[PDB]
Amino acid sequence: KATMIIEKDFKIAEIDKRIYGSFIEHLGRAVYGGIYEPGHPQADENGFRQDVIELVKELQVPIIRYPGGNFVSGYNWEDGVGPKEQRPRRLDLAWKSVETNEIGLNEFMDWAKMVGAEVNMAVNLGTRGIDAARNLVEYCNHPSGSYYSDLRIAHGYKEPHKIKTWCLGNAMDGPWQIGHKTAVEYGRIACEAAKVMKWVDPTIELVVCGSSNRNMPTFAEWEATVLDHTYDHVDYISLHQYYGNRDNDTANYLALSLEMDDFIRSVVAIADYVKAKKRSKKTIHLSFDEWNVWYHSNEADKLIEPWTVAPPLLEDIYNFEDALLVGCMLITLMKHADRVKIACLAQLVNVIAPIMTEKNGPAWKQTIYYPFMHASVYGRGVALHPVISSPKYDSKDFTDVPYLESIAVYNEEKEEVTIFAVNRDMEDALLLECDVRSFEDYRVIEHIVLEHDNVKQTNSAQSSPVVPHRNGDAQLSDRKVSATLPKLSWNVIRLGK
Amino acid sequence: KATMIIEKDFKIAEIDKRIYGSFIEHLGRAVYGGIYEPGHPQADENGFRQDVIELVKELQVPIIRYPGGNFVSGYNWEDGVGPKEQRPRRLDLAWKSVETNEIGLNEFMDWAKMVGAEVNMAVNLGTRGIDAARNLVEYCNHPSGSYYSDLRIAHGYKEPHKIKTWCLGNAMDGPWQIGHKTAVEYGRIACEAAKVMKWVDPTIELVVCGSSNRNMPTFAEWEATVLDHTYDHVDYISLHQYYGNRDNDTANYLALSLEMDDFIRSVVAIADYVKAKKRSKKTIHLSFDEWNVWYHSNEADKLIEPWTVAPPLLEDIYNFEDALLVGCMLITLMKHADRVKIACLAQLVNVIAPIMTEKNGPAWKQTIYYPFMHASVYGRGVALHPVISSPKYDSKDFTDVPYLESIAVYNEEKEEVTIFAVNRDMEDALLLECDVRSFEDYRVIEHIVLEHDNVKQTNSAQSSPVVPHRNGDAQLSDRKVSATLPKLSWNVIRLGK
Amino acid sequence: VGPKEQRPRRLDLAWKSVETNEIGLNEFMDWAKMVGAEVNMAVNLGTRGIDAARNLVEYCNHPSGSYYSDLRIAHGYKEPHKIKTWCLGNAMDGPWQIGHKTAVEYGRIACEAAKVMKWVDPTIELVVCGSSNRNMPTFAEWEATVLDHTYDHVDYISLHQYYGNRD
Ligand SMILES: *[C@H]1O[C@@H](CO)[C@H](O)[C@H]1O
Ligand SMILES: *[C@H]1O[C@@H](CO)[C@H](O)[C@H]1O
Repeated sequence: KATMIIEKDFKIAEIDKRIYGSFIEHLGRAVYGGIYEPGHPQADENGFRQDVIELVKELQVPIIRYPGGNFVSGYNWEDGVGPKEQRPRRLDLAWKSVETNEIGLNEFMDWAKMVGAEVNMAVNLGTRGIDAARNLVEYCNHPSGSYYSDLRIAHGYKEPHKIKTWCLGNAMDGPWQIGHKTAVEYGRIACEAAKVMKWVDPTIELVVCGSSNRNMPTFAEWEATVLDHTYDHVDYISLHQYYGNRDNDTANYLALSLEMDDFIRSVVAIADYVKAKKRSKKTIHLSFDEWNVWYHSNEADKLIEPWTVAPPLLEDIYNFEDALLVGCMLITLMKHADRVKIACLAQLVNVIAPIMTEKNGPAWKQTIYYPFMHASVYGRGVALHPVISSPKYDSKDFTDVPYLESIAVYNEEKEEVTIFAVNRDMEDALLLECDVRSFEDYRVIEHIVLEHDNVKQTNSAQSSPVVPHRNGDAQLSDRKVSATLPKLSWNVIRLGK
Repeated sequence: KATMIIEKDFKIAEIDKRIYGSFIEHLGRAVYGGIYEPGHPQADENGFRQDVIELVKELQVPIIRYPGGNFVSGYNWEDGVGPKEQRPRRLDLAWKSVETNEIGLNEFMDWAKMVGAEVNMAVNLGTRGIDAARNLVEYCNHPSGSYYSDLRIAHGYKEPHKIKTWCLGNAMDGPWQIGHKTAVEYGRIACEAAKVMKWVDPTIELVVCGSSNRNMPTFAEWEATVLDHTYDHVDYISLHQYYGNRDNDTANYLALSLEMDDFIRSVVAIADYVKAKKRSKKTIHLSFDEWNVWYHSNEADKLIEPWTVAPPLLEDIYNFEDALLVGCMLITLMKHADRVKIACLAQLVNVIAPIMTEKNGPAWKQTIYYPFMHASVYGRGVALHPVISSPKYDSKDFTDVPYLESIAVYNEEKEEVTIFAVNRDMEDALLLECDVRSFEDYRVIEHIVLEHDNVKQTNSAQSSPVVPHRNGDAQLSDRKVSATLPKLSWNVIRLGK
Repeated sequence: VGPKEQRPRRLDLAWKSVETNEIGLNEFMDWAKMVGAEVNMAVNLGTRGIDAARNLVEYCNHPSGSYYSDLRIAHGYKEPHKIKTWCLGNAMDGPWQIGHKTAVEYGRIACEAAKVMKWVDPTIELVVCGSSNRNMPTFAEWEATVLDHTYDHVDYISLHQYYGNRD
């Protein structure tokens, strides 16, 4: 048995819909053969895959980070704009590919508009710096009457793109990054970039790069230093996290969101430390601008030859347990709606992706597609504080892991309450009881469940054995939702009226 | 009108009783004329005033920091032990007084035993260092069989004092401190002291010094550096805060507890930053080991001549508004019961104190005595998460100041719920309604009120216009407590069964 | 040193033992004479420093005519021990050492100790401490910094290694 109190007045915060963002890099088949495939029978007039467009629209992704990622740290934005015959072929040193620049930022904006997403644009602070940062912002955002704004118009884009939210580089804390910088070097260049970008267009927001990963030897130290350098000029700091089940330990794998919860709290604490050191009245929030499962494809990648166009990199095929873990991360992001304002599922298409495509073939939904869709579609509203009493278990790296991972989100305007919940129990159902006196005249609309008996089962172009059903047994009597959560299930219990 | 949900399952944490601690320094008449006055009509056989002893027991202070404070940073502990004839007279540079050392550590422990309080002993890291630190821990804590343990025995204390919780110096971030140290310098010596101390006795816990003040130019930077140097060897970091109403603005003055809230949150975030930076599993908590109102006596102290014995320093005479703020500070401590585990009202007797004495005369209770007693006696148990909805106001330095400052503390063993509440409103009563559905069969026991028309009214040896009364109108009906909180009142609503 | 009655019992924090001090430096030299070995005497730079370092070199090596040399004589050792080779502390790069010091801190105090020691007796030679262990996170960095601080005043740097067959 597990209990929960769903009280309307115990609120975490309004959820920023941008926690349901995603990310496309110039990496592998994410662009070329992903969003864009001129050959394809389902391609539109500009070469965009309509099938992929529809699949992204159904996710309701409000914001997509572009164009990187490790890619941007060696990229010249001018190489992807203007007449295609003048666009150079470049060696992408990030992923050891030849980049044709057949797609550049203006074509990507056109695509984003098709899927109804705004673009979280990144500037190169690896091989480039402040001049290119300001010039890119002018090119994108200044209406007209200057060289770069008039350039965008000459390139066929009369109206400014008016990009709101920019990333100051990609994580350059690692020795594998193009133009790696120590935290003082980065904080200094980010500061000066942030300044000029904001002087070109003061309506923008800036995300400074956190650590590329929580295991980095400079983790936490990085963020503190970077923020100490940038605090007054920026709006968010980012964090990044990928998970994997490399030692076949399902119970331990599903517990990993407890680490994510702590990682978030840590980065929040750094921001609040620096806030206090500067005596600033401004609070800096988090952009969790890379998160996913990523591991399945590590060995296949090692054999890709350098200097191909659009190599099949990072193409993980997700299973059912991966979907439960993604569900637990989504609940974790919602749990921190007060401080996490942007997040990006890395990445959106082909590359560690909820959507996979085949050349001249179908686009299909991975297992992780479902819990992401559910969170994005039914998780707009106010994240409520979970007061859970749940049984617990110990695993290799965690103790007191709840079997129940859960949160409710109340949308006042639709008059709905959705309860997201994962049963981590590998053997037994969990009987959830939720106390909803705070909500008068509500009923159960439906109870959706994603469950499969085999945690390693994948989806594919030809069959999808791992798909939600609507036969969850949740019922509401005398101010209490009772619901059976099957073992290893993701559950979406929706309430209305 | 204000509301409040008193929900038993929404808990902050168990309250550590040491948040009701205090502090006595070799300062002013805190010791000589305070705890200790030979030939006072109420002096016991060791010279300790019995009236003072009863007043402290009534407060139920569990722990008392000693002997400093700024005094410890220039103090040799050996000067206050052994036969009085061999104890030298010293220039105390901290308070420009002659310290005869007629009281030292063994006599203080004798007094501490009388009031039922453990002692939070501080070691000098101003003029002294790691050798003195180990020798004092040995002298106090090691049974026998070494020079310093046998020395204690010989001085007449056969059993070890067995002091649990030590302070690694006093705050030395200030230019006014004896033996001021930079955060690096202090961090390194605190680190090496903590080590040899814990090697003498691994049962101890250590408090590293935070900033002497939130307004210090090195605030926050200090804590992060100090913790970077000491994390693995220490258990708590301290914070210090005093408040004053020098511009006669009551509305702003009562809101100062919102600042203490932010300060606690800041220091917690710094501890959690350094934890993450070190990848430690240990959480560091806070010792709020100086807090109080302090300002009334600033001008009188300027006229005191250097190099007297036991000059009448820091002898603030508190008023009623001062008690309301102290009440707000106490509620703020409870609100942070999850991370603030020790706290020390600075100071206990004569010196910025809830208890005042006169030579050969009476001992009396300042206004601030009452909210502290109420908080200590009735605030044992679990602090519950306040879910309040209060009207609010703006002052000089704060926005959206709740008229209602309140928290409930649940004592499951006594089956009681205590609601502490201040109404900061200077004109209007506040009608509090408390939802108490999760406490079935609970009744109002009593409603204590401390109120006075004149905020500037003080108590004195001769009369106490400012005392609690029990004419509060709190009543249970239909699972809800309704209570009228008068303008500018401290209220304790006690429920049970 | 001196009459056993006035020698105190101490908590040795290194090995968590009570050290009665029934043996100290003059008795050890007595034993060293029996086995025909000279003594490589180490000075405390953990809890102590340059004043103790000079006073111990004087006590051991200066003939007579000063407080510490006459004190040795009075303790019953008329001729100086004439110790040639001293250790400037013990390895303090470790978090487990009493009075751990960073390479800079150790370097600076070793430097000033080496000076006053050699001024008492220029015939001595000094060993500055290297890393307590090859696996220390500050290995090599430590030695370079320590030597940068002490090169001109010292003669040797130490190294320490233990082996085991635990697998
Ligand atoms: C996070 O990992 C890769 C793929 O998502 C990006 O290049 C990066 O910064
Ligand atoms: C805090 O303020 C004074 C008096 O309480 C002490 O000496 C100190 O460290």
